[PDB]
Amino acid sequence: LVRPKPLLLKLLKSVGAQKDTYTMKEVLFYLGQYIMTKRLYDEKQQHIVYCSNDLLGDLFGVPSFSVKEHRKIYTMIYRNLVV
Amino acid sequence: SGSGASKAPTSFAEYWNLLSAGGVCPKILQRCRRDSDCPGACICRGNGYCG
Repeated sequence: LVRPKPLLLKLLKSVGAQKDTYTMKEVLFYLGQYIMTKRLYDEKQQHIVYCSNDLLGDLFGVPSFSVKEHRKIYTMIYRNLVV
Repeated sequence: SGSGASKAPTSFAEYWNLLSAGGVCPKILQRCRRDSDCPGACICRGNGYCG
């Protein structure tokens, strides 16, 4: 299991996930499903994600990120969770 | 399991899979219809089977 952050809990709860603990797949599932259904991806650049002004930006500390940076995505996630 | 266009992702769905979000899976030969129907962290591929 993993331990999410209390900021992220507010986003998760908006996707139905009101629990304080979830699985590794679930954390990224609720996140992915949210952006996918929100339309927060560029049509021309579906590999770029806007975190600026969303709850993801608040916790990442960056205005935008690239999905291409898998090694960065994992470090951002592991800084949110407890190993 | 997390299986997309690992040769050239041109879509959000494709690049989402490449992240392997979940980790490794035992690659079950169970027939699914979605990633939620498959346990652990496995995703349903375009054949309806986990990978």
